[PDB]
Amino acid sequence: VESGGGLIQPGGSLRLSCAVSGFTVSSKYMTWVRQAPGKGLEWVSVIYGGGSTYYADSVVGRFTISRDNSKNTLYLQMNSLRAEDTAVYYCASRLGVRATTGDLDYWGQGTLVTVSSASTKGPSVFPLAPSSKSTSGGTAALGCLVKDYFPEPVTVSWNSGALTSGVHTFPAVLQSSGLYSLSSVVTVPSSSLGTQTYICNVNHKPSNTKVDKRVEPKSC
Amino acid sequence: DIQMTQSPSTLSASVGDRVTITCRASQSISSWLAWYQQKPGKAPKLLIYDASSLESGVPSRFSGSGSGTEFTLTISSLQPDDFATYYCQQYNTYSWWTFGQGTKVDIKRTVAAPSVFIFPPSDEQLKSGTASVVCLLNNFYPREAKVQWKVDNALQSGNSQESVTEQDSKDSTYSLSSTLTLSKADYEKHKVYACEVTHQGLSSPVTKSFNRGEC
Repeated sequence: VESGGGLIQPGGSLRLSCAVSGFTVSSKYMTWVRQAPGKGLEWVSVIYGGGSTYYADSVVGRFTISRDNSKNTLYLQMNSLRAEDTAVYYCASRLGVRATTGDLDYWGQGTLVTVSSASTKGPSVFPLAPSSKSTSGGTAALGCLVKDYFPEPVTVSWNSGALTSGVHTFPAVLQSSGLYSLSSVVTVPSSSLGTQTYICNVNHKPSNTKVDKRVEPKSC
Repeated sequence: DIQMTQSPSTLSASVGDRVTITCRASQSISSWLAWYQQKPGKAPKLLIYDASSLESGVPSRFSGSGSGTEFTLTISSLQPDDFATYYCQQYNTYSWWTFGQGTKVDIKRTVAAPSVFIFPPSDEQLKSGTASVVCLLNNFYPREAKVQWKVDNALQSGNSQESVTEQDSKDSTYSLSSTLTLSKADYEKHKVYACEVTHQGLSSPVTKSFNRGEC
């Protein structure tokens, strides 16, 4: 599995490694392909069996691909990293020997790189209160906004796990601030809003944050 | 660079369907094109290369055709294992390979407009110096949905982010939350906060809004 990834501040450097067992790295072309969370595949760089190297515009001048045949390992030196380089990075190659130049039938497991200046920070847990604005056919929506935390992950439950159906805890988003945010919502019968309380439980182990937030209904 | 444009963005399908995805190149590339399959959290897998050659061990229900700029990937009878995202890739040039934006093949159901709800910031958050507004789109199909934020009629560009759930294993819908984030100070300077939603199940775009002071 690729390694050398992980967390790094903007302007910083990382060095990915892709150690391979099943074939020699130097008899083949090898490539790096990255994928931002929620996004598609972006080809990053290639090293051909003959030693030539090529780079996508977006990384040229910052990244260097290389291999050490002694250790049977491919590398990607990543310098001057920016937030937009946040992605899962895969090494890839082709094991079938054929006259073709560019298809990829071997892919590593992938390794996450996150580019953020953020330090560890516990979330603020804000209520998303039900009201007329969030009721429809006798069902009301409510939730919790779990904002500005770092790093991942957080866990969210409702009523300490007694309430699971109707719950949608959305994937977190890395904000332009370098902090994460997510929401968790649940739809319940509006007739229940006055007669029963809804609490979201947010745990963020890195910061030792454990918050229970009551989500009171609005009377408008 | 060569831009690869796939369509559709999501292909609705059922087990047994004959499914065809298209991929268009912005420059001619002969047959130098490959198709990949990818499931969430997993690495891609090669299906077809040189437009029409099967990677060995890939089921023969997968086929591809085209050469030049228009290419198709066909699954002749979709299997449960085939619900996934599919990417095309060109390697016409040694110097720069590019992928399409992907086509998600998901579980077909009837069209469902979202229920759209909007949540003003909590008074709680307002004391921290920031104000976030959330727009929830609940239980919609197909996946394509557009959220636009306006503050006193001004289009907001750069202070919002979106998150979507996986297809619901039970009702087969998606849900989406968008968060608009402003300073406390400018939040208290404006009045109307509006989430405009565009979705095929709506006859026209829907706007959910509130005035800051009211509830």
